[PDB]
Amino acid sequence: ISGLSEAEAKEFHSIFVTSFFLFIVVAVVAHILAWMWRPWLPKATGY
Amino acid sequence: ISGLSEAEAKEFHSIFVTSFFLFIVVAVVAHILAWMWRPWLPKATGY
Amino acid sequence: SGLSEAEAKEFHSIFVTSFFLFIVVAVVAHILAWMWRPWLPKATGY
Amino acid sequence: ISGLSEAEAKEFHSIFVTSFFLFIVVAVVAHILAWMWRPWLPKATGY
Amino acid sequence: ISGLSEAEAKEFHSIFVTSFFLFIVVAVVAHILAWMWRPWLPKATGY
Amino acid sequence: SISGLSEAEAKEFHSIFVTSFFLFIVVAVVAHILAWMWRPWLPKATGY
Amino acid sequence: AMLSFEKKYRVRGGTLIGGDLFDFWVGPFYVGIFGVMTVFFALIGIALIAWNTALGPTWNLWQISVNPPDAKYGLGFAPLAEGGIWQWVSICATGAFVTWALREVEICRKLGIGFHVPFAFSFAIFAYVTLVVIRPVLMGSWSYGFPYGIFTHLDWVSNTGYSYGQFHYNPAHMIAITFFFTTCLALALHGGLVLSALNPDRGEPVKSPEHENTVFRDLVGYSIGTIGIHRLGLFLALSAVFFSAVCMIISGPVLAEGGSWPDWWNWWRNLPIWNP
Amino acid sequence: MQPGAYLDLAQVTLYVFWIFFAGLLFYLRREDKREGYPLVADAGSGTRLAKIGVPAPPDPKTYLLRGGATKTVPSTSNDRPNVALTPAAPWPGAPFVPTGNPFADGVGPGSYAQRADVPELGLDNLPIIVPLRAAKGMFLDPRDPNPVGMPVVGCDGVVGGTVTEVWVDRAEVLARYLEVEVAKSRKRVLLPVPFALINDPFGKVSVDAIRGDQFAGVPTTSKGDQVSKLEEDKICAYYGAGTLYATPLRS
Amino acid sequence: MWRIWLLFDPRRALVLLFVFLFGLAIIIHFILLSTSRFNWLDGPRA
Amino acid sequence: MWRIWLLFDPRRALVLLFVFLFGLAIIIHFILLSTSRFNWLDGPRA
Amino acid sequence: MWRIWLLFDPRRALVLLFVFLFGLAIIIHFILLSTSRFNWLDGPRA
Amino acid sequence: MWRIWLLFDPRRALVLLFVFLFGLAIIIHFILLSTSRFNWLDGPRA
Amino acid sequence: MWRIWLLFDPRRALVLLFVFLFGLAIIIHFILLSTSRFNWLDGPRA
Amino acid sequence: MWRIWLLFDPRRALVLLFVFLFGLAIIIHFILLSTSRFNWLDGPRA
Amino acid sequence: YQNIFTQVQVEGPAYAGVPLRPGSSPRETQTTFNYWLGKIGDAQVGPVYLGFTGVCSLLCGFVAIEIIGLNMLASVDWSPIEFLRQFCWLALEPPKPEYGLTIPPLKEGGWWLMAGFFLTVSIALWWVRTYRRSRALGMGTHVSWAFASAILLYLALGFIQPLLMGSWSEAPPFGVFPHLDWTNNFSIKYGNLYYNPFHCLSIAFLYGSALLFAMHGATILAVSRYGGEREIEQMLDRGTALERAALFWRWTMGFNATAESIHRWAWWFAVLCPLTGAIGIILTGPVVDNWFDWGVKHG
Ligand code: BCL
Ligand code: BCL
Ligand SMILES: CC[C@H]1c2cc3[nH]c4c(c3C)C(=O)[C@H](C(=O)OC)c4c3nc(cc4[nH]c(cc(n2)[C@@H]1C)c(C(C)=O)c4C)[C@@H](C)[C@@H]3CCC(=O)OC/C=C(\C)CCC[C@@H](C)CCC[C@@H](C)CCCC(C)C
Ligand SMILES: CCCCCCCCCCCCO[C@@H]1O[C@H](CO)[C@@H](O[C@H]2O[C@H](CO)[C@@H](O)[C@H](O)[C@H]2O)[C@H](O)[C@H]1O
Ligand SMILES: CCCCCCCCCCCCO[C@@H]1O[C@H](CO)[C@@H](O[C@H]2O[C@H](CO)[C@@H](O)[C@H](O)[C@H]2O)[C@H](O)[C@H]1O
Ligand SMILES: [Fe+3]
Repeated sequence: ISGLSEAEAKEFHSIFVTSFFLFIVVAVVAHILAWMWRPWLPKATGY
Repeated sequence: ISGLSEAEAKEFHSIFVTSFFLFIVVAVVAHILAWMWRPWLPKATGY
Repeated sequence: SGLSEAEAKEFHSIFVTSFFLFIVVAVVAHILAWMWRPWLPKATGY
Repeated sequence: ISGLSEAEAKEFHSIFVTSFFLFIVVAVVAHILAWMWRPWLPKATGY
Repeated sequence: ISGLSEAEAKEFHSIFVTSFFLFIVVAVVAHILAWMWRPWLPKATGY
Repeated sequence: SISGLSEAEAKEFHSIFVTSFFLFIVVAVVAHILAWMWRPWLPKATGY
Repeated sequence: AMLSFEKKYRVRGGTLIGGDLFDFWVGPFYVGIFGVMTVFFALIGIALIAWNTALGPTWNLWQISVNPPDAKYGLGFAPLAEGGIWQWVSICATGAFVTWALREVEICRKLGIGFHVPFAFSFAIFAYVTLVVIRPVLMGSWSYGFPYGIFTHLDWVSNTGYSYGQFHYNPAHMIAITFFFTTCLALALHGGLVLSALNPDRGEPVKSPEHENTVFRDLVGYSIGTIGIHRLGLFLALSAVFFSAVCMIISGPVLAEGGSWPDWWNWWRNLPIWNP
Repeated sequence: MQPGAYLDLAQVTLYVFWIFFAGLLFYLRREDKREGYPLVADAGSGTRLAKIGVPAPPDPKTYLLRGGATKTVPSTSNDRPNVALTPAAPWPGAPFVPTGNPFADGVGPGSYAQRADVPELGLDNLPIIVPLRAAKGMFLDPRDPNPVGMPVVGCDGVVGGTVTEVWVDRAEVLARYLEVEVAKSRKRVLLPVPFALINDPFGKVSVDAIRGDQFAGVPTTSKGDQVSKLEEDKICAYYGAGTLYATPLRS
Repeated sequence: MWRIWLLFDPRRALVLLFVFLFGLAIIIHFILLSTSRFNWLDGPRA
Repeated sequence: MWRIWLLFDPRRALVLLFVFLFGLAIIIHFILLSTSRFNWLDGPRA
Repeated sequence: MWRIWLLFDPRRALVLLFVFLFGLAIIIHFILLSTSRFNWLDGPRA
Repeated sequence: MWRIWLLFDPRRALVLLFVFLFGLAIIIHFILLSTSRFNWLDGPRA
Repeated sequence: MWRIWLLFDPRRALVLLFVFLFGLAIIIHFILLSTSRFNWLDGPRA
Repeated sequence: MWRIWLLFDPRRALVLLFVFLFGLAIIIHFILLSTSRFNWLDGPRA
Repeated sequence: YQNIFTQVQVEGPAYAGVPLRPGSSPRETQTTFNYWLGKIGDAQVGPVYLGFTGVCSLLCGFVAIEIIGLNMLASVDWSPIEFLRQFCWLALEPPKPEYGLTIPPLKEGGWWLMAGFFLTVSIALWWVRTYRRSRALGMGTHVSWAFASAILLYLALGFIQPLLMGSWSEAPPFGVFPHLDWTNNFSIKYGNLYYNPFHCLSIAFLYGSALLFAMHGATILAVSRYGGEREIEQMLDRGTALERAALFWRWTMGFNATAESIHRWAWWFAVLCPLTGAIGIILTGPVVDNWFDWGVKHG
């Protein structure tokens, strides 16, 4: 058990999930840009 | 035995199962998509 | 040393029952593996 | 509890954010200057 | 209040900023002189 | 992190330290003047 | 004569064989039956070495060499002037080492202490036996034992190492070297720590095991303690020797003689993770 | 010497090392002689002049202890020179035979040194070997078995007593002695941990050095919550005597 | 309930599971990236 | 869902998460840098 | 019903068994990949 | 967001943050200096 | 600004800063001195 | 500036300063003596 | 029973350690207990005092390690796959012979030179740390002077012999298998290192340190039942344990040490291994260039 009660547990978890989601969405726009620069996943013969 | 009890492991194992199952289902979705990109397991003649 | 006694007996009772199911899933895997490619050829070949 | 107050955390956080932001603006000026010296992200054929 | 007073904090910070700024000025002069000796940042075809 | 006396040694220690540092710097400056008269450094981009 | 405190311990009994016939001391040395046997074997061996040298070209101490039999004799007894002296010196040496370990066992029993020292010596005995008996037998001829010469057994080590490409790439050999270097490190650390506590800085009292624990912590990160250090030292030396013996067993019986230890490592470079 | 000469820097350096190393071996063998000297000449030897050896023992060395005290080695008072032993034969090198009871005499594997009759004080000037009832803050770490309560049994299978308390070393957290309430005389004796198999083979802790009744004769500590170095040697020596002299008729 | 958690504290029997899953995913991605067919970066050789 | 942090110390869990994420980002960036197609410095080869 | 785990602490023995099983599965998979007939990636050579 | 400092002592957090940022900056400068295009000293090759 | 000293020890931060600055200065001087263009002692090679 | 001597121990500051200065002087003299233009013993090469 | 493991392990408070002289800083406060450490030895894992010299030592050492690793990554085109594949074969190679003792280009030994400089500074700072940690507790500095011998061998390998040969190219690379190959090629290039007499002496002292530490560990474990592991107390006040140990070795080989002089034997054997090693390395090339020829000239 960690030295944390229930209240800070949930509110910490809320901050965790929200910042996790902001990180995901900025990573997603990063991937959109990267794909516009160079698409990956070629066909069986190449690009 | 280490320093825990059945108070937590009664449903800690439950949430572990739910998370492991979410992992498995998203993984099989990933495998389906990968198969659509390229199938594996050819036949001795080749692909 | 090790641990207590009833601890040890339940350790065996769970160890063997997991080992058995592991062999079961291994066997069901080898079946369709052989379906894909049969191994163990003859001196002739495959 | 980090052995630290709560409004004191407000203060440290404000100073941390302003430092972080001045850092990022210096870095953005730096990258504009570097791109003007030499661009990256070439075309699939090269530069 | 980990270690220092609050007036000593202001005094140390004042001396620190003055010394840091003097260091930065000396370094800037050194870099102007160094550029006058050898420019860096060549063109993509060399110097 | 106070460590040692205060202006009972710090000021006289600083006086001695500054005068010693200054003697060192002066000797070094003379040494470098003599070294530049012996061999200049900082050549042109093509050498000496 | 005896140490000023020794008389308490020079009691009868504790031998393995012979009863009280050999239960006595000669000066410092306890004799026992195995002491007589050890001196017998050592002296027969030294006299055979001297005779082999008398048959040889030189008396130069560095160039003296008792050479093993030719490979034509395989695992059989060779004539005395064509390698048999090597076999008999080997038998005398293994006899001497074994009876020495047994005499140490007798001394342990007489003093009432554990048998850690004869047990640890048995590891060096085992490494020697691996070198002169186990490995040449597995490889089929006594010609694979090393010659008993101060600088010819170095030539044997050189030729044996270079016959497998570069012997450095022998993995058990790398483990053995790691253990030896760690044993030397730990011996220096332990000796210096005890000498620091016993002989402190000027004006200081003799320090306690607590200071030793503190400084050992500050150096290695944690503490093993006064019994842990001696355990770790015994283990490090014994595992160094054991992995040397393994190293030698796997090169020639397992990896072919003209093999390559550098090339054996390609199994890692050729894994499908990164090979193609 | 010169490039063509037979003498060269490598072998000169080697001979310098040989000289240094002979000197170092002499110095080390000399340091080795700080205890146990002069030698005690045996039967048929003139005892007028001392026997020392070719590196003579050095001058006595003086160590400074914490409380300003001072210890000079060799520790000649620890020797116990004259003991209850008689030569098994008149010739030199003959072993000795214990005239009395080697458990009480302290001879052979049962010998001890005349150590100082005072406990080790460690660092805070307190005895380091203390019962757990006297070292608050420490605990047996139930990860391992607990010796207390287990009745201790001899080597011939006779129960000797019951384990009452575990004595531990402070600042080196380690169990050194088990206190044993002897069978039926209401007496507590120490038992060194290395001389005991505290594993609960069947139900108990077993000591194979002495037999069950001999636990009455273990030398008892004068205080109750501290043990001196002298009592430490006496107890470990009483238990070591059994390695040669007990053999409790287990044939 | 499953008492493998009782033998194995989840505070350590879950970080090891995760380091192992990460190692496995890395190994599989490396294998695929080393093949010529399943490479998705500079994909097909020859 | 949220019950995790009752078992994992955030002072340590978050540090391990950040070290792991930085390491993964470095690994992926280096893999791209080693390819000929996705190299954004010096661009393609040959 | 067999009860004998008193010499090997089941945690250490079990973790070593699992790492062995994983290593073994890895070895077998890599051997199969190394072959030409049983290579489910990149297919059969030549 | 300020609550990040309620469990991370700013001393350790900030010192390891500085160490990590400097390490990343060093790594990026080294990578650029290894390439021939972004080598601001010695210029491009050939 | 000035409050960065209410939590950081000046005696510690200042000596670490001086060590860091000297190490960075040494590294930069060495890198310049290894290049042929910015060598100020036997300046250009070849 | 004398206030620095309230922060630094003059004794250890002075020993560090001396060791540092001697090391720097040794480094610079070695660098100059290894080059050709500034080798004052035997002078330039060739 | 024998003392290879502890049957019953007691556990108590964490020890802060001996208070230091008024010349250090407050140490760490980790002080955790590992069970297996206490199984083989003591269990505490702190608190590690890390002062100025320790922190600068770690900083310089990690600068050197970063340089080495970034060079090994660059030499493989930054591929982490190829880095894991080729790791034991990668190395930051020493400068080229054409550069002598100058500062070569970064990709031709400049990076090697900088990593070697920073590793040497790290090692000297760690030596200073050992010295201060001993003399801040009032102890002797025997550990520091044992460390100085390893440092002398390391300097001879990387600095002194390359100096006397006039080329940084003589020095080892920073890599596992490549530095093994350097060792091999060093023996091959300079005759045969088996005929270097100081190499023979270094091997004698390494074998002797292994032998001696086996002997000493086995001896202390054999008399641990009599309190033999408390070596300082057995030296200050000789007990029956050290008497039995001395008598074992005196009856075995005719001579014995004391509780303190055995550790002088240990210290000196372990120290003479790298001392004779450093001498034999400094002699190899500046003085003798073919060791087999020298051996033939003598024997
Ligand atoms: C172009 C090259 C020129 C040259 C150009 C210059 C220039 C320019 C300068 C010098 C300066 C110096 N030169 Mg010059 N110098 C040359 C040739 C030499 C030669 C020689 C043998 O040829 C020597 C001995 C010197 C020596 C010196 C010093 C007097 C001085 C360095 C100051 C210093 O070291 O701070 C060290 C200060 C201390 C206080 C250190 C104190 C000692 C400490 C305590 C040592 C710690 C312990 C130590 C590590 C123990 C060692 C034990 C070992 C194991 C043996 N030069 C050549 C001819 N030289 C500098 C100067 O004059 O500064 C004032 C300077 O600016
Ligand atoms: C083909 C190979 C050659 C050979 C070539 C060499 C060469 C070359 C050398 C040796 C050396 C030695 N050889 Mg050899 N050696 C051969 C055969 C043998 C055989 C055998 C059974 O055949 C044995 C037992 C040995 C044994 C030995 C040792 C006695 C000796 C090493 C001393 C030591 O402890 O170094 C261990 C100590 C060090 C290496 C220095 C300590 C390092 C520093 C202090 C620690 C820094 C750690 C650092 C901070 C960690 C981070 C760093 C970064 C990760 C990079 N060699 C054959 C003939 N050998 C060395 C020697 O001294 O001989 C004269 C040596 O230079
Ligand atoms: C008597 C000679 C023997 C000896 C003695 C010796 N070594 C010593 C000491 C002594 C007396 C110390 O006091 C000192 C120490 O702190 O020991 C715990 C040390 C030491 N000897 C060490 C290593 C070492 N000693 C070696 C050898 C030997 N040391 C000799 C055989 C070797 C070999 C054989 O190669 C190595 C690798 C360190 C553990 C330590 C010195 C630490 C140091 O200088 O740190 C500098 C800091 C850095 C470089 C930053 C990063 C630190 C980490 C990389 C440390 C990793 C340690 C270790 C796991 C490295 C192993 C090799 C790597 C390539 C994996
Ligand atoms: C009362 C005491 C009576 C003592 C009786 C003596 C018993 C005989 C002692 C065993 C001797 C065997 O002697 C030797 O044994 C080996 C081991 O197989 C034989 O066998 C060996 O043959 C050849 C060489 O000859 C080797 O290459 C081969 O690998 C091995 O099989 C040898 O050819 C034989 O010479
Ligand atoms: C830190 C350890 C102790 C400090 C350093 C110890 C050594 C200090 C003195 C070093 C003296 C310089 O030593 C001297 O070096 C020069 C060049 O470097 C060598 O000079 C020569 O070396 C070889 C000779 O074939 C060639 O590369 C070249 O012809 C020339 O450089 C000398 O042969 C050597 O005697
Ligand atoms: Fe010891």
